[PDB]
Amino acid sequence: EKTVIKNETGTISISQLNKNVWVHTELGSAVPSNGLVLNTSKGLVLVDSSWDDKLTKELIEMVEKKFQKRVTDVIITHAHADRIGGIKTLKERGIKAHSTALTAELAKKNGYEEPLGDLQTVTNLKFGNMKVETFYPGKGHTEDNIVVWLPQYNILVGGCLVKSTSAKDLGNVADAYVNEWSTSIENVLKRYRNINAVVPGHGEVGDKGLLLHTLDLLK
Ligand SMILES: O=C(O)/C(S)=C/c1ccccc1Cc1ccc2ccccc2c1
Ligand SMILES: [Zn+2]
Ligand SMILES: [Zn+2]
Repeated sequence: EKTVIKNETGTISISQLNKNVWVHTELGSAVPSNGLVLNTSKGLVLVDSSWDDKLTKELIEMVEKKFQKRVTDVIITHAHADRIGGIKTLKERGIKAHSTALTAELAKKNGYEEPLGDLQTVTNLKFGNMKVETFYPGKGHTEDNIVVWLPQYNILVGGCLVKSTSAKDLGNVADAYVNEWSTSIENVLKRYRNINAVVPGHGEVGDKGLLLHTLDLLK
């Protein structure tokens, strides 16, 4: 069974996918959400922060103590609170907050501090030996949502573009593009034809079937 480590009260939990990849899950307002923790030889890298600065601080502190290294970088996958709500903490700690330009533009528009706006449609990053690819597949859950791919593990972080099995509808679609969303999913499936695991933005880890589930929800 996968190792699962929790904070006091269960508001933050980390679950191990492999030697260097963990999923981090927090309970916001109850609404759980997921991101990743990458344990690299040059520091810890997160995919996404959390709902607010209190949770982001506690996540950072938990992983820095456990893995005995600093969080250096975070990839922000869209400009909603579940993903970006800890940006003030990141900036004041000197943690690099990577994003697309559009995500940064939307964060500013909505009153958050701005991530770097450095990610392109395809960006390849390397942290120690850990390779990370970011990909903008098109509009879907939001205008700006990106996915993150770990090519050494064929793990896809779908983020909120990808719904878990337990999601029975599309959720909050105020900022969504429900026509383009199917094409954007298809763009992910075309880019990454052999996928080991898919981490949705909310709910249980699954596999490619979560992408097919999302397509069905969009009918
Ligand atoms: O669906 C999403 O991924 C997002 S980030 C939606 C969203 C849309 C706009 C503003 C805030 C949110 C967060 C949210 C709000 C209510 C939720 C209920 C159930 C499950 C997840 C939920 C997430
Ligand atoms: Zn969202
Ligand atoms: Zn979300």
